[PDB]
Amino acid sequence: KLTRIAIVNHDKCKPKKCRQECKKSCPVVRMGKLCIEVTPQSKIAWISETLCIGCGICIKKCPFGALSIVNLPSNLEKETTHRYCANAFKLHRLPIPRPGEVLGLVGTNGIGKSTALKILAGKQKPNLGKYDDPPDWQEILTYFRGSELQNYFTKILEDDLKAIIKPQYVDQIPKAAKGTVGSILDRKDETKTQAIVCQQLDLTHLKERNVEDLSGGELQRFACAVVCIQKADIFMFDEPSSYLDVKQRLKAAITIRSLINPDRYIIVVEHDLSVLDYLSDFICCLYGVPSAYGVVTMPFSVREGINIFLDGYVPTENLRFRDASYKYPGMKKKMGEFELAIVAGEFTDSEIMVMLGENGTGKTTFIRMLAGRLKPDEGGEVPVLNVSYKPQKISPKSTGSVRQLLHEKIRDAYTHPQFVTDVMKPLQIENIIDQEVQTLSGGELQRVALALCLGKPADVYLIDEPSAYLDSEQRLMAARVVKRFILHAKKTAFVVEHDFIMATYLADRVIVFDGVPSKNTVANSPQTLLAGMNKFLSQLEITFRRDPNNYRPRINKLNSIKDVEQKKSGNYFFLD
Amino acid sequence: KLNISFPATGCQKLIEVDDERKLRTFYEKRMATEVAADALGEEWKGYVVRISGGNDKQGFPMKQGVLTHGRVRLLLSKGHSCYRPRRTGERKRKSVRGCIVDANLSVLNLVIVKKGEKDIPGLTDTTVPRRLGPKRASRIRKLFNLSKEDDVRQYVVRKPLNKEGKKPRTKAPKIQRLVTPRVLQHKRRRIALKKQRTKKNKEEAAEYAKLLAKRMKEAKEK
Amino acid sequence: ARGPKKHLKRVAAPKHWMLDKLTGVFAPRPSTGPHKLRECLPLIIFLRNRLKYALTGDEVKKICMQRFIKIDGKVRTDITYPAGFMDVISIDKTGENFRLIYDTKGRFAVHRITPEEAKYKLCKVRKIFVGTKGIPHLVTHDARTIRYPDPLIKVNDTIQIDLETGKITDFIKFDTGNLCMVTGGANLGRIGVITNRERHPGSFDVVHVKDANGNSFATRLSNIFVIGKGNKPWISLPRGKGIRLTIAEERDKRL
Amino acid sequence: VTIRTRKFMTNRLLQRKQMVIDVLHPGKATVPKTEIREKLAKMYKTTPDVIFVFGFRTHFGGGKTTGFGMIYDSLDYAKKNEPKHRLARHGLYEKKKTSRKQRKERKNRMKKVRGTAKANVG
RNA sequence: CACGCCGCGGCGACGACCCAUUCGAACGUCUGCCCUAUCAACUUUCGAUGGUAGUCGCCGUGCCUACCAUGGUGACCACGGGUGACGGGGAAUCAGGGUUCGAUUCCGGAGAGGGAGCCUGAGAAACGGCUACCACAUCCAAGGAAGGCAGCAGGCGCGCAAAU
RNA sequence: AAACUGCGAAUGGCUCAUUAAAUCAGUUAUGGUUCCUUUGGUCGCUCGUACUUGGAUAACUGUGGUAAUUCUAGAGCUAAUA
Ligand SMILES: Nc1ncnc2c1ncn2[C@@H]1O[C@H](COP(=O)(O)OP(=O)(O)OP(=O)(O)O)[C@@H](O)[C@H]1O
Ligand SMILES: Nc1ncnc2c1ncn2[C@@H]1O[C@H](COP(=O)(O)OP(=O)(O)O)[C@@H](O)[C@H]1O
Ligand code: SF4
Ligand code: SF4
Ligand SMILES: [Mg+2]
Ligand SMILES: [Mg+2]
Repeated sequence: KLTRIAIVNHDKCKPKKCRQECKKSCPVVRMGKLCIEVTPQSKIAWISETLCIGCGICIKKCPFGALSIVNLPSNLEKETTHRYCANAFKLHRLPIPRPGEVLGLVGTNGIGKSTALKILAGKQKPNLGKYDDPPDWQEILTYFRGSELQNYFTKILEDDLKAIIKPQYVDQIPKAAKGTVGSILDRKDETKTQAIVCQQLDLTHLKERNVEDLSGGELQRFACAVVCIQKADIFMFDEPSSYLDVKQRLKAAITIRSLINPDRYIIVVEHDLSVLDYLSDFICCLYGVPSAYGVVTMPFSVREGINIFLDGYVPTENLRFRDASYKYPGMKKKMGEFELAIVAGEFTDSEIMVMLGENGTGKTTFIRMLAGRLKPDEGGEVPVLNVSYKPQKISPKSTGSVRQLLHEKIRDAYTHPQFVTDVMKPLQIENIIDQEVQTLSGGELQRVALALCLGKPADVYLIDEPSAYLDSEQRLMAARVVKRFILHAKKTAFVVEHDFIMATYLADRVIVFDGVPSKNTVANSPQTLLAGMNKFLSQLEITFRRDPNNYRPRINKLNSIKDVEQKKSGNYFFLD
Repeated sequence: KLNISFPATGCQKLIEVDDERKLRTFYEKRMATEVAADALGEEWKGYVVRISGGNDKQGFPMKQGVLTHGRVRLLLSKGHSCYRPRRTGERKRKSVRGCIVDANLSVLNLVIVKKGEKDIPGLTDTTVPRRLGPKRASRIRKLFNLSKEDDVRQYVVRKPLNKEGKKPRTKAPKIQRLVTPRVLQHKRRRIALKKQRTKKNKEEAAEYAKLLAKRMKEAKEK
Repeated sequence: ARGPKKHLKRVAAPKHWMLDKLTGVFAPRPSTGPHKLRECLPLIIFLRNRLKYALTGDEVKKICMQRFIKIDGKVRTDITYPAGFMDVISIDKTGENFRLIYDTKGRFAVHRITPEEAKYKLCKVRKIFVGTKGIPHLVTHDARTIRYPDPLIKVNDTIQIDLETGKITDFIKFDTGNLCMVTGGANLGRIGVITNRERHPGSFDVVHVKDANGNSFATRLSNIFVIGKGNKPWISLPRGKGIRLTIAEERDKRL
Repeated sequence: VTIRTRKFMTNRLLQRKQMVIDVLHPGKATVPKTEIREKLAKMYKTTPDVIFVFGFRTHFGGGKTTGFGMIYDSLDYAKKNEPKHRLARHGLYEKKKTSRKQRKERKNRMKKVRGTAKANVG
């Protein structure tokens, strides 16, 4: 049974004129435990959130009716679809797929959004919340009885609707993929189109490098190609804006809608949600306590389902799930294919540097030569002291738990206090410190690897890509983590980002990577935040815009009334 | 912007006209008045162009009768512009812009009234021949200047149609309002039914007049 | 209801169509036609339930669009066309002819007529008026409008028409002493010779009949259809010949 | 094993013969309709796939089975007059499966466009 | 469509001024409705009853306008109020009498959130039509756009109480 | 295929909120009115280019606006039981 909570709005609740009938009618007040505390000298009633029993007595006893009853989510075990193990995560509901349109799934991380894909694609038979004695496919098809899906799963069981997924963990694919991009992509096409899939995804300039050659941006866009040529009907796109810049995110969004025949089944799952208005037609939402249970809501429309989620209150249920709305010279590397000619630029202490790049522009080569590796030109600065370095792709190899790995292999004599209250307590790795690092998903893997790179003392922090594999909620948490750490440690740091809202917030100083994308590159002298974004967004020819109330960066339509009047003045984003 | 159309050859082009001192002969004149188009360039010397409508800054169309710079809401119907009804008799209230031109349009559609001396590089170098030529009897005999004993069926305009992978063919429209013997047979049938109907009327009138005199013999005998 | 109705449920149908309760929710509504809605047989009932030439409702349509069935010598493509009370339903592929005649229980019978007999029918003349430079008209009970009648014909008479032409061959005058059939109310289907008419100003007139058995009844004047002259019927009759036997003699005849 | 045919109507309008089958099979299961078609086609001097049977209900107790059967004049009158599910029971016919809900979504999506676009909006 | 006869033609689908009758609809007659007097007097010359002449309507008429008459209903319960009141065919009890129930699959009425006002049409005061006002709500580039499950399923909420 | 045209969308469905001589029921009337459709009547009754007449607009082609709709604007064609 859902927990119900009494909810007061601020308007039409003027407490001086209506004689405080809500407090005097409540049963919990009439023992003396104060769920309601009002006075006639006040501006609002305050109903307590853990002392309300949710019994609905206070609602009818109000003169200017302002009091609503609102569900708060709980463990329900009502129409459970799949539970993974003993004392483990429980996926309650199944999403409904639809022909010929795109389905988006937004929410938090660790809530079950990839597990929903594996059940709808034939990759799992769910055990219906019963892990000892799993029911088999006959009795699964009598539990979705009276729904559409016991026809749809019958198409899965005889393979009348073929299901191919794009994997969430995109960095690990060349371990089962050997050779060249020309051979491994083109032997498995099974439709010889070969013409739109590269030009919509900016490819055939990467086709004689190896599959092991690519950095994480180009590693991502290869996998979007390998699902799209294939002949099937059911496609699931796991986090397709991971490791990508904004210009390639729109091209990935357009090609997903080029996979629509009206008989094809496309659902996607996003955490970026500024191309989601250009990417999907209907959006389901996943609430719950993270990794204890997750439930799928009903599908809402594109513009509708976002603004429902950003307030965090679902209107088709009455459920509320959230109340919150010093000098280095320039050099040439050429690894094997193309050079990056850095222009010699200045450098500071106790300031922040943000790399603004493209898919193959040289960000993960410039963060290596600051650690003193791969230096074929004479000169280039060596730092005096040891350096912290985060890798792009963390393929971990460890022993046992993270309490051996974090707490007794780096700073065994700890730096708490003060280490944990400033850094570790918002980063929330004390809950997952019991679990081993080898079973981890990509959200916790990225979150645990930052803890060492902040936890190491060094002079220059090489930090790259914190906005991979995380949700939208803990991406502004990382910003106050890094801003309050290095400007109170008085050291400086290299931060490397793809996301627009993260890179705008921190940046003291800006390093721009100009030139032709992935064929000849130049890293410019360090510019300011105002001209640095407004030059770089003139290289995208893409203009951003704040939604005025939840501060969300939204992208203008390409030739529009807002876009050409912003590209005229060159303010590609106001107040950077 | 300007959407310039040439009605004589049927080609149109879309240009970006960016300075607004260039456009001062366009402003404060209503729709469907010819303007002196010498002033937005050097290639327009004898061409005068007709202002045949356009769209708002926000995309709503302009109507001829509406007389302001700004926007109104009008109750449109079947036969009106800027409207297409769903049902017979549906009326919806829509927002349009006036017929007055000002600088706050997004497109100003222009139709060249009379050709000047020069050539404009997309409009006056090519013609498209008008597809789907005339189908009635008199538009053929009026176009090709035929006479009272002349045969309409021999001068119909043919469509040559060629396709890669198909055998070539010539295809002609079905001529309507053409007096074939089927039409004359139908008229002869209708005049025959007139003949049968009046034949019926007068034979039943004589038959009933005979029967009524025979009955009034029987009724006068009391 | 903001207009005309187009459907008719099964339990609100006439009782004399003898429908089931569980075959479906709806009954066929008769089309607008010559005959009234409570007093007619559609063709889909007459071919599906009485004669069993077609089992389901699509096969009655497959019969009728092949131009097989004649109603009064005219080819009828509507499957819900109303017919009743000496419409001559004629099927020429099998050479049968049917005349719709009430049997004495009050139901439309399958009653077969001779192929020489199916060139005429009888019609009760309901309205006599003049028009349009003195043309006398005549309106039958199946709404045939005939110009130039015999000038002795008056209301509530029976004429006999030729089914090829539409013209009056001879007529019967309404009297005592003519044989009669009821198209009517509680005494529907009984055949007897007329003994009386009580004439009331302003209301329905009651006509007393005496049967071939001698038991007597009376009905309203709008329910009396004269079959023949004298005690001679002009049509083929059903096999009971209109004598209502009681439930005792009907059980004894079924014994 | 034993076919008896109850009330027989030869039907010159739809070109068939109409009868009610009695099947006595006192030691066996309900006999297949193919064997009934072979026995009745051996009975009525005709070929076995111009005759169509349906609706056989086995009575309570192991006794007779009673249903309908109709014997057509030729196969072309069968392809005109017989219902398409009853021809599709014989392999003479097959329906294209979408069947009802994808057609309805394609009907409500082809209302949103105009012109030649209704063909290239699926 | 059928095809010709020595000009003249057969069989049809479609069409309409009109008349008939066919589905009806609309307005009327006589008689019948549960509780209350702590509702015995009501109705008004701006319509309450009637007369004349019109307007209007599809037609009859205070339906409405002008002028004139002072009427109309009432303990045989008007008028006012209540109703967890849609009306009827019917239902459960039942010796005869009664008493109570009927939202509910058939008929008849009414309404599509509250009220209005209209377009087309033979037929509407239509809401799987439109125009506003009130009320509540969705998207927005804050310039604007679109709304109506008391249709089938479904979720919210209220609940003792109702399905894929 | 599309679009023009014609017809249907006023029946069916759902619920019972208003309504206590109102609804409704049996009864009687339209001699005080309308009626798409079907079915029969009528359609050389009239004493005054015709071997067939005119103008367009859709589908289509072509240029675009708007963030946004089953929004539609300009240019060029061609029909009718419009
Ligand atoms: N082992 C290798 N052999 C040959 N070429 C390589 C190899 N490794 C990298 N490259 C090339 O050098 C370039 C280096 O890529 P870079 O590190 O700039 O990408 P990135 O900055 O990580 O991209 P993003 O940051 O968008 O994920 C790539 O374009 C790649 O083609
Ligand atoms: N085999 C398993 N054992 C334990 N937990 C599992 C297993 N499979 C899935 N889970 C849990 O299910 C959740 C799935 O998360 P995920 O689908 O990655 O969400 P998202 O992709 O939206 O971040 C995780 O929190 C994980 O703990
Ligand atoms: S909720 Fe109660 S206390 Fe608050 S304003 Fe209303 S009546 Fe007063
Ligand atoms: S829900 Fe219950 S406890 Fe909470 S305010 Fe209302 S009456 Fe009080
Ligand atoms: Mg995922
Ligand atoms: Mg990278």
